[PDB]
Amino acid sequence: SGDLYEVERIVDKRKNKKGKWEYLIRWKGYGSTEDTWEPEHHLLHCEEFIDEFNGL
Amino acid sequence: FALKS
Repeated sequence: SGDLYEVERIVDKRKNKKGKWEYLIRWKGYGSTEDTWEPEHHLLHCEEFIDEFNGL
Repeated sequence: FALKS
């Protein structure tokens, strides 16, 4: 099953082959060695992080 | 929160 973890910020972003965003996630409590690329549909109510990254 | 792969 999936595990929800708390996000600290978004570090970078890219497109998948289907034109949807994927986001490089800094996880709360962890450093840059644990960053993972996550598709947008993994994210729950993360619009503010996305706006903060695009804003910035 | 977000799912972690």
